[PDB]
Order: sequence, then structure tokens, then C-alpha cells
Amino acid sequence: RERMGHIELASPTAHIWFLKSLPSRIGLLLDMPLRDIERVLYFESYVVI
Amino acid sequence: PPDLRPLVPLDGGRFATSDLNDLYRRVINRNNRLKRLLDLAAPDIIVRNEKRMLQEAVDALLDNGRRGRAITGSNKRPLKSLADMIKGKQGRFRQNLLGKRVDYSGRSVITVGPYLRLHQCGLPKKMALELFKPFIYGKLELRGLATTIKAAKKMVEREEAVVWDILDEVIREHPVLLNRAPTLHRLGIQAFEPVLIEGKAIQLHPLVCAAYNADFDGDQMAVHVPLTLEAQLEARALMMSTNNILSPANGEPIIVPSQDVVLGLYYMTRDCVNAKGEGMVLTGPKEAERLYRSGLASLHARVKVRITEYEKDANGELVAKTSLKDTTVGRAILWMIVPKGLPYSIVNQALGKKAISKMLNTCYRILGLKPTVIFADQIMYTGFAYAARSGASVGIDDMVIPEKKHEIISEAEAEVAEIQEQFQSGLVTAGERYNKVIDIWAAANDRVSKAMMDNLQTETVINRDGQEEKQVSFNSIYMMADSGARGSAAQIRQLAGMRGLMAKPDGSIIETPITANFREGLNVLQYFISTHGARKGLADTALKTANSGYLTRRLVDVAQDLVVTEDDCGTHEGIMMTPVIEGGDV
Amino acid sequence: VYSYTEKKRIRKDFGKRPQVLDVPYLLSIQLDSFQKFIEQDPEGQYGLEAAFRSVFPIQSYSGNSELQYVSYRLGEPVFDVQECQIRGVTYSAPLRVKLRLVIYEREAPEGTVKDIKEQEVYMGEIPLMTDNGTFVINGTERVIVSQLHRSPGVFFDSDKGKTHSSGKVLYNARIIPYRGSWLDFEFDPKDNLFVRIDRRRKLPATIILRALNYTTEQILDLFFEKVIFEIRDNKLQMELVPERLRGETASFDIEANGKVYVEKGRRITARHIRQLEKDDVKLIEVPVEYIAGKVVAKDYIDESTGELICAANMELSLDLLAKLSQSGHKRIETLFTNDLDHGPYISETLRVDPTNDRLSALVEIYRMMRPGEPPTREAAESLFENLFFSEDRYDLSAVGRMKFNRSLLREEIEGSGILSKDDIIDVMKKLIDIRNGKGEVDDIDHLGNRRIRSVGEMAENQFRVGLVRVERAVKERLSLGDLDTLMPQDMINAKPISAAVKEFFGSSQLSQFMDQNNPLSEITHKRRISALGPGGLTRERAGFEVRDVHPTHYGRVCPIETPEGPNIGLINSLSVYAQTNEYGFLETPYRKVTDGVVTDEIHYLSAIEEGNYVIAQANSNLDEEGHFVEDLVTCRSKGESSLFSRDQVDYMDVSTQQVVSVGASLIPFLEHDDANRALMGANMQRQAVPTLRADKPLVGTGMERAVAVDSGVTAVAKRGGVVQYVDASRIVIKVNEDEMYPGEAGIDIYNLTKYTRSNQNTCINQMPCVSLGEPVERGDVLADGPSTDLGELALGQNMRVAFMPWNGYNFEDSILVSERVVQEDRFTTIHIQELACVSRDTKLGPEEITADIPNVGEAALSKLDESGIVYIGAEVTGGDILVGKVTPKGETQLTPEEKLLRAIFGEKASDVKDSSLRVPNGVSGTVIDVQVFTRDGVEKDKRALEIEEMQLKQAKKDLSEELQILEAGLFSRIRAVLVAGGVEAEKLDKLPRDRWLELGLTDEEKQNQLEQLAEQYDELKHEFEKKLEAKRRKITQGDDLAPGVLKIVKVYLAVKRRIQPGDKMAGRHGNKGVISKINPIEDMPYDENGTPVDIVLNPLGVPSRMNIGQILETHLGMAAKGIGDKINAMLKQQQEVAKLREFIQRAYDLGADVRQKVDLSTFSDEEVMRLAENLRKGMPIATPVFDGAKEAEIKELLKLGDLPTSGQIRLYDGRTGEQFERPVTVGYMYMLKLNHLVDDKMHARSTGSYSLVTQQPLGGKAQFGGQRFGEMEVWALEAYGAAYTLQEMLTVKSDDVNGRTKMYKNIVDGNHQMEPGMPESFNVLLKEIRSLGINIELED
DNA sequence: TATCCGCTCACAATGCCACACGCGCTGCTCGGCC
DNA sequence: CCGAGCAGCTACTTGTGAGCGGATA
Ligand SMILES: [Mg+2]
Repeated sequence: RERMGHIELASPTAHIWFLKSLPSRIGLLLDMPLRDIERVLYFESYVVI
Repeated sequence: PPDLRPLVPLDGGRFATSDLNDLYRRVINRNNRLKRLLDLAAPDIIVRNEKRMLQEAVDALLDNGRRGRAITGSNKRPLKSLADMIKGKQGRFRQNLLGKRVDYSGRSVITVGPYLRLHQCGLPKKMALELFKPFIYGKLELRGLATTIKAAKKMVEREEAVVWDILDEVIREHPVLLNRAPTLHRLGIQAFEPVLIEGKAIQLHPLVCAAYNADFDGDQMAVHVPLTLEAQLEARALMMSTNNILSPANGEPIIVPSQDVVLGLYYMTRDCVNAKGEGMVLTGPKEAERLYRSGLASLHARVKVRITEYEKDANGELVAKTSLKDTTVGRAILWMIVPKGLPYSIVNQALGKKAISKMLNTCYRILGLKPTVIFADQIMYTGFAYAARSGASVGIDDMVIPEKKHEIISEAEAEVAEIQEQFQSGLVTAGERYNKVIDIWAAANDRVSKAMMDNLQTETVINRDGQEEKQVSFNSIYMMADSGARGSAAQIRQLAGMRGLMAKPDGSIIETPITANFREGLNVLQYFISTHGARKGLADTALKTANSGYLTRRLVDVAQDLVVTEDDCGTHEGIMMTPVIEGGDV
Repeated sequence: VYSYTEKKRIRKDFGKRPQVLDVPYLLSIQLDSFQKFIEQDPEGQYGLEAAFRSVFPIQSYSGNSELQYVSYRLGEPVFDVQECQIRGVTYSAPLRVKLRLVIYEREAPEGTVKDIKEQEVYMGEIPLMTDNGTFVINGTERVIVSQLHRSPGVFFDSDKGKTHSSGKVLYNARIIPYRGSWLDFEFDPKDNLFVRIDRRRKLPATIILRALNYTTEQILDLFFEKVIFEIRDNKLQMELVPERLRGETASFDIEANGKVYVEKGRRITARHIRQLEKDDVKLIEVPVEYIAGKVVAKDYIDESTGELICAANMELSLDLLAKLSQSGHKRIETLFTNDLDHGPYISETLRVDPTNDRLSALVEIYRMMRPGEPPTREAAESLFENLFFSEDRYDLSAVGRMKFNRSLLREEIEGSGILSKDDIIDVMKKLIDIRNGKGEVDDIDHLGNRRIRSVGEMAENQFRVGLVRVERAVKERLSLGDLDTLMPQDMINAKPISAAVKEFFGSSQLSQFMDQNNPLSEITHKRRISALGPGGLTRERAGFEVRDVHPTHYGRVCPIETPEGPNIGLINSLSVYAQTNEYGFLETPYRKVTDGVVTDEIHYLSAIEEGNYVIAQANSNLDEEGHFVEDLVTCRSKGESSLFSRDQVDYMDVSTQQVVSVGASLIPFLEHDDANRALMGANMQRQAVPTLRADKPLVGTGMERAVAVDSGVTAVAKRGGVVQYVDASRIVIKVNEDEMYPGEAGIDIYNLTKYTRSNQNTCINQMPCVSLGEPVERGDVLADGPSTDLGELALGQNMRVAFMPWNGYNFEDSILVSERVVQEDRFTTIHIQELACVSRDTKLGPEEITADIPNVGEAALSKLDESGIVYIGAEVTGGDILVGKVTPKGETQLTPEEKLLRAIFGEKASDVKDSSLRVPNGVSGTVIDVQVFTRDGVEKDKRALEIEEMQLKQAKKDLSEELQILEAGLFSRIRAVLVAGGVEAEKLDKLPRDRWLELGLTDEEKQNQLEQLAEQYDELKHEFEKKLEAKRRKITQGDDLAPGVLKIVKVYLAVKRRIQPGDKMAGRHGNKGVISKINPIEDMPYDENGTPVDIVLNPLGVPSRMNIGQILETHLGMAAKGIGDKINAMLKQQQEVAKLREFIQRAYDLGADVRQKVDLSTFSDEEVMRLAENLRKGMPIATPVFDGAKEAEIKELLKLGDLPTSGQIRLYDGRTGEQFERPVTVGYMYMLKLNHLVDDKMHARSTGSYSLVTQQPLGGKAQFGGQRFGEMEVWALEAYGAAYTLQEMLTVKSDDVNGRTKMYKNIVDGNHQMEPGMPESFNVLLKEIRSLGINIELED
């Protein structure tokens, strides 16, 4: 009833809760519009680092 | 965790699984495919598409449908994610945390119990047996009747003659909790001492269902067991019916009598001018009751009797005074029920709904709470008995039609015809014509209602060694309406007199009223307009109950964050309360 | 003349309105719908030809290979409806379509196709409804309700009030096709017009208008008018009409012909218009600052420089004025702008239009429809041409085109399914006009705008939905098919369309098993109109407009029959005389009214045509010769009651029952009841449970004589004949000579159905009501079904009822009952429950239904048979194994020798698991029937063999009766033909001719005739043997159950449940209640004659809940009973038939000018005695819904008998034995036992199972679960004190995995102390939140 | 550049009880430690 | 073999509130 396991994810992913909070947490923390963050998340436009 | 995941072997090779199972399945699959693609060094577009698909899988597992595309797993229905198991009226909070299903509970249809006292209630034998199985087992193991749990269980299943007394003993002073299905205020759950009855229904006290807002047309209520010494003591001390007689909203007593008892008492106290034994003398209320039950005298008749009343002095003293009064036999008989503290002026009335309500209020104010319960119980008993002995009954000949209703209707139709003539003459327009027709019909309806009332009041003349002694009407429908038992003025007006005006969909008033009544035949178009107007009000409550429940939930969620934690704050600010007098006088 | 069942017991009737239109078929709607569905119709009309001719034919990708459709046929149903019910298979029929594959060679577009392949192919089976409009999908009888939705066409809604909070009324036009893409034109808070396609982005209408090859000047000429300005010598004169300047002020001196007309600053009034029209002038002088406010209409090109001077939709400035004057254009066309006549709206849409040409218009509309994917012009035009002008994605039906043409005021009512540019132009003009003020909105609150669809329409829609998938499949498969490679059978699969039809008929928002509890519920459920389901609203998102009933609902849908609760107004019932229009609307019959006479003809008016004519009052006092006794008459012009003259009226109501439903017309004295009480009574009458013995309702409505025969509940006579064989199971009738077929005919047989489980766990049984030799007519009733009596509906029972309080036992609504009712077997009902056990094919060996149950004695197995099934008739009251189901848990290959050994010697049978099915703990009764179904292949047990042998014996008895009748006829014929050899006939053919047909003499004719007769005999014998063999093979054919099951056994446990305190009983006027306490016969009150009362209601429930009609009914019933009592005094005391006939005549000739007018002298003087015997229980009285008997009629009927006229009789108390003062009323009321028996409501639990997801106690009555402590209950508890009480009710009694066991152990040990512990569900929530990316944690 | 306005998206709508029922097929392709 | 993952064959609610442009001084 209490023991849990885990999955070792190969490509680190984002948490949809912190991304679709309206206002999302990352959208305000990263001073970046949620549209660009969604564009980057769904693999259709680069973001420089 | 696995067992927490819904997965159970159904009939045959198929298993009843959960949506989270399929979610984790697809997530693991996409992760493994992505690992395989990364191991073979797939092209950049292929690995980016696999990463996008894995992101879709994981954020649908987190909260499906939030991304925009609510994917389905089976039956082409929206899939259940982890966020769905918490939100809404089906998450853990609303279904498995705040309100949970409890053991030692039962449900059954309600039923009028007229003999039980206000503090107690009825309970089916089989229900009481199934509810208190552990207490019965313990009491059987106590006595030299059952040495183990298996023997006691077998005896209970067989239901021998030796277990029924045990069940009567365990419910000697063990109260239970009665609960209505829609719970509005504190009175939605009350405590009652159960008495065993042979049947499948729950006998309920009549004076509390009114607070329950539970009619006896098929309502089903639930029963719960305290199961703990602390719980039993709390139910006997706080949740008991006797300890809840004032509503928490207003200081008005929530144990106001219902229609049957008040009708019985009104018939008992409504005095006539001439009856059997009018003008004699009686010593006390007991002699009056004897003379009445002997049949040698009527029930309501002006008689000079001698009462012995008691008045509470400044201290805890009850001074006695005997005096000759001139009252009806019914009031004298009922005087044997009221405690000594109350004066006689509270019984020397017609004893309507408001009258008995204020009587009970004064009794609770002067004598406290302990005697008020038994006073109300005796009130209800006597009311039921005398309403049964009376023979109140509504009939076709009881509802009278005003003889001058026809001439009023003809005058109204002549007025509307001359108004239509004026309109056809081009003098008055359509709006003023409609307004004049509406006000003329309203005046005619008011006149015919006043006529119906003054008619229902008259034609009650009885000769007492004279010629005519026109009195208050004794018509059964008038007794039910004027006493405020069940019928109101507007209801009896719609019944006997014309129904009046109706409404159209938008909310306006149709210019053609209903010139008929219920006793007389109703026209087809009139009944059509009536049902069209009534369906609106019918659907009103059926729609509004959901909004009311939502408002109650919102209000209690705003609430319950404060309790009385201090005895005094030590301030002086407040609010300037003044009687509002806006609009009318006050 | 009257029918035979009427001669059995004719019911007294009241009323003075002689009806002209009889009661139509109550189930005509669905019957006619399904008839329109399955039939060969030319011209591709409704049913199945429409979808075929719309989808078919199919052509490949220019491959010269077409698939043509010829016709379709429905095969014979592989199982009779009784067989489908007793088996569980569907009552369906095959669908054989004759298709034609025409494939031709290449290099020839229109080359004549050869090698045509015409082949019949089977494509799934379709369910066929029975004669009662019911579909059998899986054993049960599922019905489809009709759906009320938006009529395809155009609508104009008016957004007002809170819309946009701007105080500006907006008008939105909506074009909605029957199947395709929608269209919505709307306005902004400003004067801007926009358009959208199925709730897409809001874009202006000019782009979608110019997308159809439309230029700017064309749009401006279509929408707005033209004002002409002439380049004169000076001042740029213009043309004028005095009607265009109406409502505007004169900004200049309007003068013409050297005479001043309107001064500068004077509004042109009507007198000014008349003055300016008197002279008929057109050209005046207008200043220069006035033209600057107008705007040019068309683009004027220059001829000197070849450039554009000014484009359209641009205000003119003085420089542009000079330019256009110097260019040479004398005639300048500008727009006519006026806020009262032509509000400028297209101009704003044009100046906000980002695109000008058709190319960019199409590409922008493509981008707006599909995000991204920018195509070229020819690729984007494909979407715009396929989504609105292609007959495959736009399916405006006939009624859609009709409504579209009627709304736009067009003469022709026909058209196509696709739209057109002129239609869009007209709808935009209509929206502009309705914005300007001309024309009014069409409210969604109108039956003329709401279309009804039956089962046939939705069936055809689902057929087309499957056919589009089948078409895509056959198209993608036709990409490879060439000549001489395939027949037109392999390319078509039955999966898609058959599966679609099956899922539509089995699982949908409208397919639901009928509430088989009484004929009334059947009738009101088949005539049920819903607004839910596909294409309809949801009860959660419905406003106060759909719930409300409109005056247009008069006679088209009942306003008082509606299920109170979640869906009030959304679910309605069709009117009595309501019919379905050909287009799909609600038509109501009306009698045509001429100037002076109302002819006896009927016209079925629609909903739109109501406001055109005027309808007369239904119960209006009318004179002979179709005249009215009064000049003024109550009528209604357009949903508004009013008073008209005797000649202005044009239509009258056909009767007085067309307003109420069939379920509401059975409410006697309905006119004396309130709407709420009437609705409650009509809803509760639907839930009447058939009593053990039905009885005629005293106060009837006459309609009961139809609902009992128009439905398929009772045995109706298909052919009138003489009764031959009466039996409780079957009824054999001999057809009369005229109605008998001239060949291969015989006698009719009706197999009555016995006690079998219905769809609501109720008993349904038919009882014969005919005698031997009794001649019956065609259509007459032979056997009364459940809750019927001599072809008359009988739901509840009549009972002696008084209205007086009795010691508070009728406190608020509780009902008091005497022990006489429960002792006389009055309200005792029968409940049948079906329990199923399946032998699923699992691994480690399949299951067994043997009787070797180990780990148990013989007492629990004494009720089991040799095969392993409980006997037929073995009672059971507690948990008892009634079927021996065992399953292997370990090794397979148990040798049969060792099996029999274990059965006799050795140890027990190990791999059984004791998984046998037993009855649940709480249900009792005696099992009455057992069914079993074995898959083809598994060994049929001997009980299945016995059951099939019994059914074969029944079928063989029927066939033997048939063949013996035919053989007796043939032997009479052979006797008649061999009369020439009469001596040998009478000497050796009396006893032995039945087996010694062999004879011969005088060849020439005798041999020929004897051979012909012997041939006929042997052919008949062979045909009957073939019939018997076919029946045997049919009943022995094993049915499929499921993939992975061996056999399925079902048992029907029947229990007789009597009335007891707790049940729900109600009259017919909404006076529901619960039985308070059963009373002894001595305690109940009794009259001065000695007859005790049965029911004691509460008279206090009458005033508030205004159902006063019930009281009237009661009085009437009293009168009826009194008549009955007279008849009894005439029957017990042997009286001559003359006195009886005279009394019956006096009773039936009551002085009310009734329309019955029955005579007793026309009877046979023998059936009079039978009728009187049938009347001794009371005199059945009919009462119209609104033409019921008045008070004086009931008074004179009461005074006919010795009963008191006042209706109130002095009553004596049962306990004290004294006289009740204030004489209480008492009569005979018809009551009903509701389907809310207490035995299915009382439930409790001490400690049972718990859920697996969380350790919480279950609930419900099926499973041993408790109740739910609702959130409101928790609120009420915490509003009190009882902290310990809530803390124990939350976790100790429900959730604590280790706390409830400890508490139980303490209580059984006499310790009333608890341990808080922790709620398990709290830990479940902890683990669930921990499974997410959020960490929760408890502190110290 | 502030700031009101228009368009777009998240979230909400008793409670109980009773009954009934249900879960994309076939096929194809890739991968796992007695 | 077994198993497991995936591919071809919805729009009458209305409201309220918050956010994202957006265009105008
Ligand atoms: Mg109720």
C-alpha cells in the first residue's frame, strides 16, 4: 500500500501543471511568454542558450 | 503502488483495469522506444519527434485533456489521469476524504409514528438487529448464553426467542442518529432513542419531520449508530431532539405544530352558539371531560366552569387562584394538558396556528425546557385524538360558489366589451386598452374573492331559544383554511372563486383571465394557460436546487475557518443598529 | 351497433360533445416510421434508397470502374420474436443488396463498359421492430424515442440585455444544414458585420462573399441602392425621390423648378413628401459640402491617364471631386446611406476587409479554417468548394430546403442539398433588414422551428455514417482492382455498417429497454419525445426557454405530462391526435369551419399555419347544423386567447382530448385538478405495478378501452371466428368461413405467455377471458394481459375510502389501510428476478455444472437435481447453492475412472474451488423457470434436453392440431368423393377407413380422383414433417454466447410480495403516500350499515395541493358502487330479467343528454344476465378529460340509488363504537401501488466488504454495504459539537485499516473505548500526490 | 508607452437511491536470459 | 513463441474571471 517505484526518463520533460497554471510558474519565473515556452516544448522552434 | 492501481480479474480472461495503467503503459513504451532510437543514433528529426511524443505521453499522464487533445483509451471516452482523481466532485477530497461511507448505517423509508414520545422514535426489528450485532454478541458472551462468537452469530442468524430480549436491553438507552438525505441545517441530523417495531419502515415523530422538511410521500432517511460512550453521551446531550427546539437561524421554536393537531385543536375550541349543554355549570375540567365522553353534552358550547389556575410569583412560587370562567367545553377539556404555570387567557382563544405557536413559546419561556417537551407531546396526542373523534372532511357541498359571482362576471364582460368598443372607436390605443382591461379584471377578481370569503363565512345560523344567531362558519374547508392548518387565502380563492390572471412565457399577464374555478368545470384553453403558467414555477425549484446547493457549499467553504476561541476581545467599536424604515412605514 | 367485448360489459359514459375523429393508433408514429424505413421507394425518398443513391455509385480514381446499386431486399428473420426473447439473440433480418460492378478498359472515358458483374451481396443484418414498435437486441425489448431538435434551415436570433453589456441589441443569422458545415453571420457592438464557419475565427463577410467570384461593384449594387449625381454646369445636381429623404433634416435649401420646397434646417415631413411628389421633380441643386459625406459605389477608371481616380468605399474629398469632374464622368453612382432605412454596414466590412481579390480571399479563408499549410489558389479553392457546395459534405434535406425557402419569402419550395451564392446574398440582405428594423426574429421557442425525427431517420443517419466508411474502404480497395480479377462481393465487408447499426440500436442516448410494467408506460414511452442525445441539448446546459411550454404546443405535445426532476420540459409526450408531418413536423387535426356550418372533415394543420387561421374552442357550446349557440366565441388567433364572431372563425378543435396526453387522458375529472398535481399523478400512473388480480376501474375515461387493445399487451383477434379450444397456455380459434382463406387455410392459435420476467423485475401474464363456443369478432380481445380486464386497462384497484384524520396515522401524507385489503389478496404483487451463471472457458480446464459439491453436506445440496441445477418449483429463502458451478484450479487430465471413483470412493474432488452461484442473502421466493444455452460443441446436459423436448412437444401439439384439422377435412372430402361406392364405404369404411385408403374400381374417373386425393394427403404429410423437422433443427440449434464460454444458465426466482407499512401508494390525482400502519378490521371505522372502510386518507391534503377533482371522482365511484349493490340485491334475490333490464335501462338513460344512447332491448335477453353478473362489482363509468359529468349529474346518479345525495355518510368509530359528528365523506377511489416497494429500500450493514482502491465500506442494497455520510452531513455534525462522533464516523468506522478491527474487538469484549489511528484514504491521497512531482510530508 | 477593450481559455453546475449495460480488430513489427 | 505497441479502416450555456495582444492618445 505504501511502497513505490520509479521510471528513469531518458529525456527530461516538463510538468504540465507548472506550464498550464494560467499564470504558469515558468511563464512568470523565466520572464518569457507562455507561447514561446510551448513552442519550445513541442519541438517546433529553437531557443538559444 | 500496484494494489492502489485498479486492476482486478473480471469474469474470464479479461481484467478490469484502470486508465492510469494504460497511461503508465504508453509512457514506458515511448520511453523504451526513445532509448532504442538514441542507442542507434537516429536522425535529429526522428529523435526530436520521439521526444515530442514522450512529452505528450508524460503530460497526458500528468493531466490528460489539459494540453488540448483529450486522448481516449477505450469506448471513445475521455481518459482518467491523476489530476482527474483529485479535482471535481469525484476526486479524493469530494468522494473519499470529506464524505465517506460509514459502517453500522442503514436506510429506510419514513413512516408516521403518532404514539411515540418526542424524545424517542421507532426502529424496525430487523434493522435494529443488523445494526447492533457487536453489542448483541458482547451481551450474549456476557451472560451464560454464548461462549464464543460463532455460537452467538449462529443464534442471531437463527433469531431464537433468547436474542430478542437482548436486543431490547441493548437499545434500552442507546440512541441513534436519524438523517435526511438533503441536509440543510443542524436539524438535518437528530438523535433519538429507538423502540423496536415489527416492520420494514422507520416510524418517525410528526413534530420533527417539519424541521426535517420530510413529507411522507415516499421519503427515505438514514440511521447511524454512535457506537461510543462519548458518542452516546453527546447524542443524548446535544443532538437530542429535546435539546433542539429553537432553530439556530431565528429564535422561533422549530417544533411549531403541524396541520392535523392544529385543526383538531381549532375544532375543539371553535365555539358555537347553541349545542348540547349550553348554559350549564361544571366544577372542573375532569367533570367536563366526563360529561363530554358520556355524550350528554357537545364538544363546543358556551358553559360557565370553574378553573383553578396557577401564577408564578417573583420567586419560585406558584400561587393558586380558583375562578369561574365562561368558556367552551373544548378549552376546559384541553386545560387538563397545559402545566400550572401558564394563565388561562392563552387557552381562551380559537387556538389557531399562530395561537398555539405563541402558547408553546410562552410555555418554554416561563416553565423552561423540561416540561415543554411533555406539554408538546400531550398537545399532539390530544390533537390527534380529537381530530380523529371530530370527523373533519371536505366534500363537494362544502365548497360553496357565490350566488352573485355570475352577475359580477357579466358586469366584467360588459366592461371589457365596452373597452373593446372604445378601442375600435380609435379613441384609446392598445397599451392603455390592455392596462384598463388588466386593472378591471384585477378589481373584478378582488371583488369576487371578497364575495367568496364573506359567503363562506355566513349561512351559519343556529337558533338558541331565538330566531337567528349567525356565528363563525363551521365549514370544514373554512376550518382548515382560517386555522392556518393547510389552506391559505389565495389557495381557497383559486379553489372556490375564479383563478384570476395568468402569465405568458415572457412574464407578462394575458388579457383573458380564467373566469372559472376548480369546483366548476374548467375550460380547455383556460386549463392550458394554467398549466403553461404552472410549469414555469414547477421547473423553477428543480433548476434552482442545484444553484442553492452550490451556494451552500461555497458559503460553508468560506465558513468553518473561525470558532469561538476567546471569551472577550476588549474593544468598544461596533455598528449603529437602527430599525430600517425605507419604503413603507417600517 | 357495438363490439362483442363491449357487449360483454358496456361502460356507462358521460359527455355531450359527439366526437368526429376516433382515437388513432397510439403507436402509429414508430410503426409508420419503420414502415417508411424498410420499403422499396423510387426517386430516392426516405428510408434506405436515399442513403444508397447519395453514396452510391462509387468511381475509382479515373479508373473506368464504377460500382452501381440496383436494389435491396430484407430476408426472413432467422428467429421469431418469441425465440429471440427466450434465447437472447436479436430479432433482425438480413440485408441483401444487388450491386453492379462495371469496370471498363483504359483509353476510353465514355467507352461502353463491358464485363458487367451483377451480384447480390449480404452486408450485415438490421433489427426489425415487432408489431408493437419494439426492438429486441439482446433478449430485452429496446425502444427508440423520437428526438426533437433544430429544424435544418436558417434562424435569426436576437442577443439582448447582458449580451456585451453595451445596451445594443444584436441580430445573428444562423444557417444550419441537416448534415454538413454550419454558418453564422453576426454583428459586432459596432456596425460591423462578420461571418464564421462552425464557431471559427470571427472574420468579415466581404471576403467570403468575394470568394465566389464577386467584385466590389457587384456587391455594392446587390446590397445598396444607387444615387445618381450629374456633372451639370455647376453645383453637381442629383436625382431625387421624396421617399429616400424621409426622416432626415435639410442641410441646404431644397428647391427645384424655380420654386422653394424645403428650407435649410427643416425636416422633410410626410406633407413635405406629398408636396414634393405632387410636382414629380427629380433634379434639384445641392451644395458641394454635401457630396463629401457620401461615398462612391463603383470604381471609375480614367481614360486620359489610365489610372484610378478613386476606389470604392472611400469618402469623397474636394480634390477627388475635381479629379472626377475633369475626368469626364457625368454620371456618378454613390451609396444611399440612411440609418432608418439602409444602415451602413457593408462599407465598414469592406474597409476592414484585408483582402481584395478572390485568390487572397480564398487563401485567407483556408488559413482561418486550417491553421498553417498555406497552399496555392487552386489547392485552397478545393476546400471552399467541397465544404459548402459539394453534395457529400452538405446535406440540406427536403425539409431543410423547404424551411429555407419559406423563411426567405420564396414561392418555390424545392431545391438542392448544396447552398448557392444567391442564397447567401438573400440571407445577408435579410439580416441587414432585420438589423434595420424590417422583419422580426424567429424564436427558438416555436414548434415550427423545432423538427421531430423518428427512429427511421436516425437509423438512416447511422446507416449513412457506416456507409461512408464502407465507401472509403471500397475506394481504397478499388485502387488495385482491374478487369477479370474479382466479383463485387469481396470488396465489401459487413463489419462497419453492421457494427454501426448494432451499436446504434444497442447503446445510445435513445436506445433504451422499455419499462415493461403496464401498458400505459409502454404507450407513454413509445410516444416519448426527447431533446437529449446527438444533435440535441444537454439537461446540464439547458436554459429556461426550452423548459417552458409555448401556446404553439396546443394539440401537438402534452403540456402536463413531463418527468419532474432533472429534465423538466426536455422530455415530453406526444398529443393524442398528433401526427408526424411528411416533412417531419407536428400536425394537429382541425375541423374546417365554413360561414355557418362546421363540416365533418379534418385537416392536419402544421405549426407555422396556426397563426394564419383561427382555432375555435374545443368545448364551445355549439348548435345543430354546425352552428354556435352564441354569436361571440372563444378563439385564438396567434397563441393568444380572445373573443371573435361566429363567422370570422375558420377552424374548430376535433375533440376535447387532443390537448392532454394518452397517459394524462386517463385522469378522470382532470379539469378539476391543478397542473402540478395532475403532472405528479400522470407520472406516478406510469409506475403502476400489476396486481395479482386486475379489476375494472370504476371512474374511467373511456380511453382505457383503446390503450389496452392498441398496444400489444393483450391477445387481439386477427380473424373473427368461433372459439374452439380454451386453455390457460394456448387459445385455438376456428376462423369463420368468410374470413377463412380459400386455400391452405385452417385455424388460428395464440400462445399465451405465462409468468416471465419483464424489464423491471415485474411479472407479465395473460389470462384467457373467453368461453368455449363463444363467437368472437376480428380485433376483439381474447386474453387479458397484465393489468387488464376484458379489453380495458386496469392498473390499480378500487377501494372504499374515507377522508378523515385517524389518530394522526394520516398525519401529512401517510395512508391508512385495513387488514381486509391485505387479507383479500388485493395489492399482493409478483417480482421475478433473473440470476445468471456462466461457464467461461478459462485455462487449466473449463468449468463444470455437475452436482459434486465438496466441503458441504446434503441439506444444502438437497435442492439440486441430477444434472446440477435447482428443481423447477424448489423454494429458497437464504443463501443456498442453486447451481453446481465448479472450476479446476490445478492439473487437468482427471481420468473419468478416477472421477467416478472420487464421486463414489476416495477423497473429494480437489480442483473445484466451490465457485458455485448461490442466491444473494436477502432475496427469497420459489424458482419458476430455468433457461440454459450451450455453445455448439459442448455436451448438452439432460436438463437442456428435457427443456428442448418440452418445447418441441408444445410445437408438435400445435402442428398436430393443425394437421388433424386438415386431415379431417381431407377425409370428409374422400368420403364425399367415394359416395358412388357407398355400400362398401358403409360396410368397411366406418372404423378402418382412417388407415385403409387403398381401394380401386372403375378406373376412368375413380382411379384419377383417388390418386389425386392420395397425392394431396401424402404431400400434406410430407409438408408437416418438413415443418416439424425445421422447428426441431431451429430449437436444437445452439446459440453463440461469448468468446470463451461453454454454457450460460439463467434462473427466474419469483416472489409474492404483499402490501406492508412502507410501500408507496397513490391515487390518480397526485395524492401519494406511504402505508402508515396496517389496522385490524375491528379498529377501522364503519358505516351505520356495517360495511367497514378500507382506506382512510387525509382530507387536509386537498386544500393546499389543489387536487379537488379526486374528491369528485370518489363521489362518482360511490355512486357506481351503489348501483352495483342494487344489482347485487337483484342477483342474490332471484329476480326476473324484466326488472333487471328496466333497471339497467334506467341507469344507462341518465338525464344528462349523453352521447352514449345505449338500449337494452337489442340484446339477446341472455347476455343481459352475463352483463349484470359482470356489473355486480360496480358500474363502470367513463368520463372525458374535459367533458366530464357535472355536479348535478353525479347528484342524480347518486339519488338513482338509495345512497345519500350529499355524498357524506355518518360514520361509526371502530374503537369507541360511537358516532362521528360532522358526517365524513366516503366513496370508492381507484388507487395504485407504486414501484417503490419497501422490501427493495430497507437496507443496513454492520460490517461487510471494503473497496480495493481504498479501505472504505461499500454501500447499496445489492452488495452488503452501508450508507454514505455526505458532506452536508459532515457540515451539520461539525455545526454541532460531537467532535469524537465525527472522528469515529470518519476513520474508526470507515477508513482505519487497523482501527475498525480493534474497535470491533473492544466492543465484542465490552469495551466502549476507541483509537483514532489514521484514515487510510488520507494515506491514499498522500501516495497519489507523491506519485506526482509534488512532495508532501508530515512534520513531527 | 500606458491602458481600456476585444478575443481566447480555464473552471463551475446538488445530493441520494434503484436498475440495466459496457473495455478497437486484425494485423504487423520488434524485442527478451532456461 | 510470446508479448507488447501501434497503424489502416466536436460544436443552444452562460457566466465569471484571468490572460494576451492591440491600437490609440
Ligand atoms: Mg417527498
